[PDB]
Amino acid sequence: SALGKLQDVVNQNAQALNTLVKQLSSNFGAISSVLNDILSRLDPPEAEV
Amino acid sequence: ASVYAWNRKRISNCVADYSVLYNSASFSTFKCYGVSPTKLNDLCFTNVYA
Repeated sequence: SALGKLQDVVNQNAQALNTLVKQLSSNFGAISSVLNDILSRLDPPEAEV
Repeated sequence: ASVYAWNRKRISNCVADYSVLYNSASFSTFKCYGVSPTKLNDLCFTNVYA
């Protein structure tokens, strides 16, 4: 664990990417977190919201 | 049955074509929440209830 700053930067970047991926799989107050299933289930006029 | 003793039928292993139900000119109100009234044949539900 001699190289602390480089490992810390790499871990911070990895955590940022992981949080971005997790937020990608979030609902944000919707029916689902995927768009294809929403388009297949609902119609555009009601799925636009 | 009435509303206090509403029945519940766990329908499974079913082949559903809801196009004949929506296009019947008999149903007055078809408020179809959660899923669109059309584009329903392109789905495959796990288990339904009536």
